[PDB]
Amino acid sequence: GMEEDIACVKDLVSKYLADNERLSRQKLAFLVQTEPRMLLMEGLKLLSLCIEIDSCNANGCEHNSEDKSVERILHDHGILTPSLCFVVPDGYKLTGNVLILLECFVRSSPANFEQKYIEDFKKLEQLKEDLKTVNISLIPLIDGRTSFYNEQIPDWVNDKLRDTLFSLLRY
Ligand SMILES: [Mn+3]
Repeated sequence: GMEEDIACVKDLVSKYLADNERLSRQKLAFLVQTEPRMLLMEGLKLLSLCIEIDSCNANGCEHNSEDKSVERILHDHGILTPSLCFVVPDGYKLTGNVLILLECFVRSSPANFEQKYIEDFKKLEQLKEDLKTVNISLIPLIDGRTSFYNEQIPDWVNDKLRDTLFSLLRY
């Protein structure tokens, strides 16, 4: 029944998630949960993290695991500005005065995909003028996906996880 299906998925994630230190904390955050709302929340966060790592790899960006704001990313390179909107990008790369910001997401339906694409696009665009005041050029990348498939977990395990997560919506 449902309990054994959850236990099975936990065992599969334990065995088959990539053995990668960057995933360890979120792997545990999922595995320790008992309540359906928390299995959903942490299971989705695990999948998002996996996709972000892949997206950053594919786009030549650093994954922003320290949750640096754009202001902090600039500060790390000795560039001070107090005037930026608060943005914590999924990934980034700052090389000289060229700032690449990467936003990543998964949405299945066209309406939801479009809503999130617009949201992330506008968020990055709103940095552009203020970045110019400190001589920074912005390359804003949006990796919007419809798929949860990723290099950090086998697709068959991904399917089992998502199916179980779907079933948990009943609670
Ligand atoms: Mn984002």
